[PDB]
Amino acid sequence: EKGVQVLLTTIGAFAAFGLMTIAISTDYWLYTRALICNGGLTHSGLWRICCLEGLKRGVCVKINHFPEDTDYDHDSAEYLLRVVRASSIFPILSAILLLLGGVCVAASRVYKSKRNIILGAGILFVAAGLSNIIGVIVYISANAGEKNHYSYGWSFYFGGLSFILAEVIGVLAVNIYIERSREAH
Amino acid sequence: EKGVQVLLTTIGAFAAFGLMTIAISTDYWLYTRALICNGGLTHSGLWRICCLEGLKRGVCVKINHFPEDTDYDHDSAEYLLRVVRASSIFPILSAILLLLGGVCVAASRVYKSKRNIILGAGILFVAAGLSNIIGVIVYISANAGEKNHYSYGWSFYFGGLSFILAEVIGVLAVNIYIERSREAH
Amino acid sequence: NRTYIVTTILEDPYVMLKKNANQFEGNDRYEGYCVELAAEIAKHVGYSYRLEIVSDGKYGARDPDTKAWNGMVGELVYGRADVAVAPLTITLVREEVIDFSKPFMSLGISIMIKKPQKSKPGVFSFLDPLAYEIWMCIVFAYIGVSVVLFLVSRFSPYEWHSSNEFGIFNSLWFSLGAFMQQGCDISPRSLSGRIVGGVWWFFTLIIISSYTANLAAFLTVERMVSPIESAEDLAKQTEIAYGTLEAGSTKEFFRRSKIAVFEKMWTYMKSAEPSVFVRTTEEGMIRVRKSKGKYAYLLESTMNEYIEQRKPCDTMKVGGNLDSKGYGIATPKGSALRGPVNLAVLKLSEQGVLDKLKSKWWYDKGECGSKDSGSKDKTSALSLSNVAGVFYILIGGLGLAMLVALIEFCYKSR
Amino acid sequence: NRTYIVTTILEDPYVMLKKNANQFEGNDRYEGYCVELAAEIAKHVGYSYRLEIVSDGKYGARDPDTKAWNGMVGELVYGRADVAVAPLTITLVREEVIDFSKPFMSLGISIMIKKPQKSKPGVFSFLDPLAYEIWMCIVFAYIGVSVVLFLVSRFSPYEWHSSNEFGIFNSLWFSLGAFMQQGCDISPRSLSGRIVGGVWWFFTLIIISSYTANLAAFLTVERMVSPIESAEDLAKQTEIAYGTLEAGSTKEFFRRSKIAVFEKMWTYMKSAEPSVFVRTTEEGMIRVRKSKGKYAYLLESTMNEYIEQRKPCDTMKVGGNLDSKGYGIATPKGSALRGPVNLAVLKLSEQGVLDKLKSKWWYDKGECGSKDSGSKDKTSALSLSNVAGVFYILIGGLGLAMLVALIEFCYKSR
Amino acid sequence: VVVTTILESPYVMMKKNHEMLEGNERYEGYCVDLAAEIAKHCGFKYKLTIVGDGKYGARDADTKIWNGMVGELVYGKADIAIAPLTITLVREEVIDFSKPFMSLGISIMIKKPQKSKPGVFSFLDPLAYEIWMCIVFAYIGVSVVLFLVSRFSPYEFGIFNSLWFSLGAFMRQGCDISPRSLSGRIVGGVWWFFTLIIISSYTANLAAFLTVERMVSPIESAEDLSKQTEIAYGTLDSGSTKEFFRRSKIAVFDKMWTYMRSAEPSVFVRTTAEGVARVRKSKGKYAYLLESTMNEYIEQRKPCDTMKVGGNLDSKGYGIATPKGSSLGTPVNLAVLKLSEQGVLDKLKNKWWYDKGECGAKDSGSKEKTSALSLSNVAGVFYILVGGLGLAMLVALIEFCYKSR
Amino acid sequence: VVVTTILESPYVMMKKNHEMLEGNERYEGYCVDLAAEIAKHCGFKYKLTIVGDGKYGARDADTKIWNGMVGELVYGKADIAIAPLTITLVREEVIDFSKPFMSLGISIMIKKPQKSKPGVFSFLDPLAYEIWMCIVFAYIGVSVVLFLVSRFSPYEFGIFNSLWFSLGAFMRQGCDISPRSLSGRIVGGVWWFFTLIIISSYTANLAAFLTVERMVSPIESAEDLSKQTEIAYGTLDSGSTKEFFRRSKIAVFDKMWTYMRSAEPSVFVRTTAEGVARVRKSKGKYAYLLESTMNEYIEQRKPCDTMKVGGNLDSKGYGIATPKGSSLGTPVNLAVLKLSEQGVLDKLKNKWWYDKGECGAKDSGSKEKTSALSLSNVAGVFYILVGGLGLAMLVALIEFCYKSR
Ligand SMILES: Oc1nc2ccc(-c3c(Cl)cccc3OC(F)(F)F)cc2[nH]1
Ligand SMILES: CCCCCCCCCCCCCCCC(=O)O
Repeated sequence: EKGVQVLLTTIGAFAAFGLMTIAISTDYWLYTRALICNGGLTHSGLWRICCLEGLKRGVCVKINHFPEDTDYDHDSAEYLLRVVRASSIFPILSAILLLLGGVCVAASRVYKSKRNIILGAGILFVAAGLSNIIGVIVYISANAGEKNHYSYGWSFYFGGLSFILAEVIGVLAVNIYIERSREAH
Repeated sequence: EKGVQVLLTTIGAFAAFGLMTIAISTDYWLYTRALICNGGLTHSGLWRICCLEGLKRGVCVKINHFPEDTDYDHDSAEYLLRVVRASSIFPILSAILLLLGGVCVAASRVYKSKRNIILGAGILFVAAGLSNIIGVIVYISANAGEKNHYSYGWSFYFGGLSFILAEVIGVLAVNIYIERSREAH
Repeated sequence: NRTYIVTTILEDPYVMLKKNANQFEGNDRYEGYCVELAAEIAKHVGYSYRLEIVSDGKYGARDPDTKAWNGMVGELVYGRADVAVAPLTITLVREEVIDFSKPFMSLGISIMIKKPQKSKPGVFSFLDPLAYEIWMCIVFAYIGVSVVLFLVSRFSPYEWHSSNEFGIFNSLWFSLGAFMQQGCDISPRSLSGRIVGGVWWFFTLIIISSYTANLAAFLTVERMVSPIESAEDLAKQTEIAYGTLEAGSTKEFFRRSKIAVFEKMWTYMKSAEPSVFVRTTEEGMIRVRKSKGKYAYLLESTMNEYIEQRKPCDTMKVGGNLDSKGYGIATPKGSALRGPVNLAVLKLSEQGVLDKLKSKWWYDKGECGSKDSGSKDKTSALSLSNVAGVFYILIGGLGLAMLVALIEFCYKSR
Repeated sequence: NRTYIVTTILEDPYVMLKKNANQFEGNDRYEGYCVELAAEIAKHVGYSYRLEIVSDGKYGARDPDTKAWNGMVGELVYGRADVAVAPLTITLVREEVIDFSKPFMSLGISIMIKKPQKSKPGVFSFLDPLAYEIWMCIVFAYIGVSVVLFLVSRFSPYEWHSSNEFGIFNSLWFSLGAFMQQGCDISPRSLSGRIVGGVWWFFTLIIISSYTANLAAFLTVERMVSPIESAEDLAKQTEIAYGTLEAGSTKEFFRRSKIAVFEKMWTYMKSAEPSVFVRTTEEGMIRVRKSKGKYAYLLESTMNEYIEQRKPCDTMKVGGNLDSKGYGIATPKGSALRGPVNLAVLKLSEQGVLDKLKSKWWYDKGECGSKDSGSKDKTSALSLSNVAGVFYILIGGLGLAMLVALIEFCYKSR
Repeated sequence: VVVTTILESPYVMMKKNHEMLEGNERYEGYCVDLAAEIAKHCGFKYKLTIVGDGKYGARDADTKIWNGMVGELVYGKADIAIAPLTITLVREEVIDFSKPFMSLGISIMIKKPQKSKPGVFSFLDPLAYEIWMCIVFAYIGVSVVLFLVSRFSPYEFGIFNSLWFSLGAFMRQGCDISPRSLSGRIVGGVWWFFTLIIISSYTANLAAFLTVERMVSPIESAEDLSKQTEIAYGTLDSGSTKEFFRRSKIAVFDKMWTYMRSAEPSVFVRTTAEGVARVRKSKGKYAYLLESTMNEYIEQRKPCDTMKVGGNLDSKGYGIATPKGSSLGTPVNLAVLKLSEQGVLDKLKNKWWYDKGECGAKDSGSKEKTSALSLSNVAGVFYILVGGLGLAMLVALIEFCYKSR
Repeated sequence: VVVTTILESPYVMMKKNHEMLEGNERYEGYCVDLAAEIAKHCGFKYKLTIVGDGKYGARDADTKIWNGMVGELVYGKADIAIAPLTITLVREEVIDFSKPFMSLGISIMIKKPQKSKPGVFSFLDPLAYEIWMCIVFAYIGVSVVLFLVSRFSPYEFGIFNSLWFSLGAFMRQGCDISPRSLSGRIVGGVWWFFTLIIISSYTANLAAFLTVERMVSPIESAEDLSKQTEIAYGTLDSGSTKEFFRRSKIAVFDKMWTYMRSAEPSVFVRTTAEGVARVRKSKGKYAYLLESTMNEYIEQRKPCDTMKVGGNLDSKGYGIATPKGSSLGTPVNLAVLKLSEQGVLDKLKNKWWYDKGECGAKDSGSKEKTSALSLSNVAGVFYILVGGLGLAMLVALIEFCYKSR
């Protein structure tokens, strides 16, 4: 309450925007073994795997997502998963929606008469969550194959907070639109 | 309606009383083979099995319910089932309750001022059903042992109607007690 | 040019008397795999042949006391025959006294079983996990529970003339909703009605879990059925019976067999009762058809395949061949006809001629056809045949509901 | 009276050097099954004995090139010994040159496996049928569904300022009730909220059926585990490895074995890698302990039982005895001591003396005891160990609820 | 030469062709096969012979003469006994035994553990009594905690309605009311989560109870047979087995002998066939103690109703016998071994017990099968139902009479 | 005397003790064992010999000379060839073959059908598309029938609320409303009964889908291999197998030859090892056509990744060879039969293929196992969920803009 509810919204969007962009471009998502090392430890990511021990240490190389196999351009479902996983459009989309939503909120402190601007931002913050939780199901389902052991890093959890924060600021932005409308009716 | 609701109640009790007593003392319940015949066809009952073909035909002999076995007086649950199945107290109880209930109803046409007499009869008609449906679970669970084929007769279904009729006249007797009470209040 | 004798035998389909042979004469009186083989052989070698059946009606055997060869082998050794195109299994005793060509058909012992039926699941098969008595006692207990609830909710004037909505009709509705794990718009408020509701709920929970679990057991067990696929499976198990033809050399192969498997089967064979063995192969066929999958005959591959394409096609060859043998063409010792015969048999074998004739006389004349026989969906997913009865019940209930709606409209209007 | 030599061997527990043998002297320097047997034998026969260990430290063998007997057999043939009370397996080569008494202990080859552990199910094992990712994605999807429902039910002023009860808190309540198949006091009335509710309901149905089915599969599979109970089970399967002592006569029994089973095991034995065999029986014991149930040693029954009653008792004898043999007392050819020795061994055998001594030195000195070893409940009913975590969750939730009730009271009062 | 023998299956049993074939081929069995390889190694001629008198051998307490098969060998009536004769002190003093060609021991015989008749309250079997007991306390605990929360910190949820809410949550039924506070909602959720696991656990394990049959014997040893008292056990009235328990000083077998004599009715029997039938008829309440070989043979014969359970209580063996001062003594002593290392005796053991076995020699012959649930399976919950309805009417009248007053 | 031979496992393979042991014991295999019994029957002396040139035998189209192992026998370099030589016309004209000691045929080789990667919308697998399709029509049918009943014969239950009631009944969730008429209640009950069967059927069959693994090959013959086009198949570039399809006039094998030459990329290979790897790498999209013996041997060798499927397309055999006019011709012709009836050749067949088999020779070596469900198993219903939420917000704005107008 007290009218600082907007400040929490725009603060959350900016942090939730950073915690997603930083998560994408940091490649400390997974911790596993893949035989590229010489398998050996890795701290992989959305784009590039990177060995951690052995002679190859501190050297990071792009992940293929298309090793030579008959399934390439053959399995409709498997290929489509690999297209979206390679592009990572869904996590990338999530950061875009938070950016637009934060702009709309900041563009609602000015043009303070309008209320439907805030409704857009609240929807974008909500739609960011759906893209985010889609962007992790794809990543998890893609990593699986066919008793190896893996672990999840801290860039993974950075994407997790961006879901929680985005869903919170969707609630507050709606509550703002509710409160604003009642004052106007 | 129209006050003949009592006539249906007492008519049902008298028929439901006959259809149960006749069912008990008729021994055309089951149709199976038991090796007493020479196994061969039977039309068994609650008390006496009776062959149907072979040299032994038209000769009916009591069912034992206690062939020589270690379970006699040893298995608490199995022995108790065999005590009640041999006595058939639950079906015999059901006909008694219908008889008392019909007497109470006939004793309510006279002493027409009272209403709590009818409530007793409605409860007895209901309690007859519970004893009846107990009296058939016992009979079915007792017949089983351990791919033979059996079939159920028409004295079985006579006990079935006594359940249906008894539960119907429990509804009508209660509805009478409801209608009588409202006229008095 | 001197015509040469052939000495076939009337075993099916190698030689068959034609549909109406009385008007026909000569070699055209007959047809079969062996007849066309002899035609091809005569074409390649360059002679002319005159077919014949052995008077004895048998293939070949050594008379022990008489020291005499019977059947076709006898007709070859004793100059009554120059060729033998029929199926003569290559053996040591036969090869000693006569010369065999290379085999034109390789075969062996095989297992013959009653074909699994379509196994139509049947309407009202979803009730199978629970007995008829359970369902009917559920119905009667539902009636009793509804009546008791109506009583203990509509007996007391102190809450009646004021109240409870639990009449008989709403009580039946409540019980029906409770049994299906669906809530209703009402719930008991008294202690009696609440006891009734709780115990009925417990009954419902137990019964539904029992249905689901037993159905899962049914489908799992029906999925793990391993059909017979070899002889070792028959050796390990003993539920399904199996036997041979006692007259023939099949029992000669089993009595003498030294491998652990076939020795085990031989020990089972004579010990069993009343008779796994059967006098004639037709009798074994119709016995396996009548046994309802409980008897497995043991037979040459060729007759098994032949029977598999003759009406009634309630039989199936299963597994591979236990042994390996070969039918072959025979000639007397030292005949000038040996070389051309063997070379022509091989030349036909590299060509598709023998395979063509086999496909002609086993499959093209298949009364029941092949259609890639034995293929199946091989899917355990439940099908509409399993759960058709509940759809029929739904349709009947909807029709009854519309009928009762019409009756309600008529009663209310007038 | 002339004292007689005995020539034991220090194999455990037949003869053991005492805990502190330096101060002790004579036959009291030693203890074991064989020592008490020799005491009883001397008592019955009526002589006095002086124990001895073979310098070579072995039982007996024929030197092929030297044509010499080693060990105790050598000490018996060459006059250095009058008796041999130690465990001497009865063989053809030994019995030719020396006289054996009747056996005082019958034995054979047996299977030694790592004892199955208690297998504590573990807290939070009811989550096993579904992966960690599924549970966490369920949580996040529940949050998303609740927020979306709150949005599409509390965004339109045309139904807001008038209305819907679906706030954020009631939306979370509705989603939580939906996931658990429990109804709530509210339900959506709009098209958007109804789409959300329906699809969430579908999700719930699929997920719960998956949990129940996979759990049923877990328990069923864990119930059908057939532990090893014989050698033919090891012959048929190949997942579990097994080997012998290569130095000893066990491999001498397996290389020469002619039965189909043991021939199959022998074929597996040498083919495998890196080495199923092991240099010493202690090494095989500790290897089976370390292998985590994946290696099964093959050993004499007596040492298997002995190891089964020594800490760490992580080992078990399984199945019966593959063969039958007998340890026995030996004497030189033509000795006057043969008859009394044999008769005394038998007289002890009909009495409980040998059984008493075996129970004394195998079980009464059992470091880990017996307590009717190997017994179990043998019940597949689920136990409180399996589902303890959900009770703990319930208790934690109740405590949190009471705490939040206190906080609510404090906030409302002041 | 004279191979004295006795007839007992599979050691010696008359061949079906007893009349047309005479002499050596007249008889057949395990011993019949064995004497061929003994004579093949030695070379001596032999003729199949049966002991005229059915006794094995013993000395009368008064006459002091040897009856039966051994009496043939003592008095020179024969020269060898390839027969199932136990090695014993009294028999060794007068004749010279071979080494044991088949090791032996007393064993236990039981009926095969069949699928028991399903009991009432069998529907509780998927969950142990600990879970059922702890479900109730949680049901009490949750309903109480909902009452305290709703009264101390209200927004009806009394005690009587809270017990209804928790019960309706356990059965997946529709609660008439729902909590409206946070503290009441936290209690409902964990209760709701608790049920979902428990119902699935019941349904899941029951599917295992019906899909897979796993029958475990009541006993696996003799310790388990002496401690308990439900199951009985007996031996032949005249035999070494009764004697072995009589003279035994071990605590467990002394404990048995107290039971055996204090038998009401008598545990003992006159012949092994009586003990077989008593096991085959007592339905798992009788355990016949005999030798390990009849039990192994009987286990592999029809109707295939019994099994040998546990280890062996005693160690003994059968041995070929020759008279005192026989040139045959050392060959047979050297021949049975030569068969034993070679593995011949194992092959004959398999031949006459396991191979030529009517029961399939393994459980693989049997296959899993299902049965539709019968009223006996779930009769306990009909009784619970009908019991509850009688209670409900009973409680209502109490309310009626109370309300009238 | 001179036993010409070639080295190919298990017929002849160099023994590990190639250096220290020389001569007959240098080599080992199926043929090596066989020549012992052939020479045991005949009695003649023999020495193990390898053909210097790896070819089996054929006549050059220009030179017209016999290469390889047969060229040894034509030109008198040896007298017998106990080796895997197919009986054929061109080889029979110049030398005299024995009878077939192992029957043969072209076969099919595939990768073992593995547990496939689970697909999205795999949660529908327990129920066929017919049931799912007919569930929807019933859902439409019930909701419609509830509307007509409630409007024509009222006591709200519109169309929009009736679709909600039926959906909430299918998911065992609490209906906000219930029918109050008899006709509306009859519709609800049968719908309620319908769901209870369907939900249990889904849950029951899924427990079978997870409890039991049942993998069926895509093909079981060659008809199924020619009709389809997803799976490929090839032969060696130079061999009889390519020739057999070339000259074949049967419709099915002529159909194959169209595919084989019209290969993009080439189906053919230069050696059998290439075809093995291509099957072991194509993940079930390649089917190598070869002889029935290598396939049986390979099926029993590590990594145990392939199987022989279907019957045999052609019938042929291997035969012992001798030169034209050899006294050895009739014994070997009479010896292989003597082995064949006695069953020796079967025992060697088991010895070198099945026994000494790395794969356990049966599925009993493998055991059932379970795996916790992963997100890939049930990702289809997360996508359906998140797809529905995006639809719900989309529909709401349409209502918003419409309501604004
Ligand atoms: O971009 C990203 N979006 C996300 C959403 C959730 C999680 C997550 C967390 Cl926060 C804890 C535990 C498991 C998790 O993964 C899950 F999908 F839930 F299994 C990680 C994420 N990363
Ligand atoms: C009431 C509206 C229509 C919805 C009900 C659809 C009824 C479908 C019943 C089809 C049962 C199929 C029986 C044939 C079995 C088969 O398809 O092979």
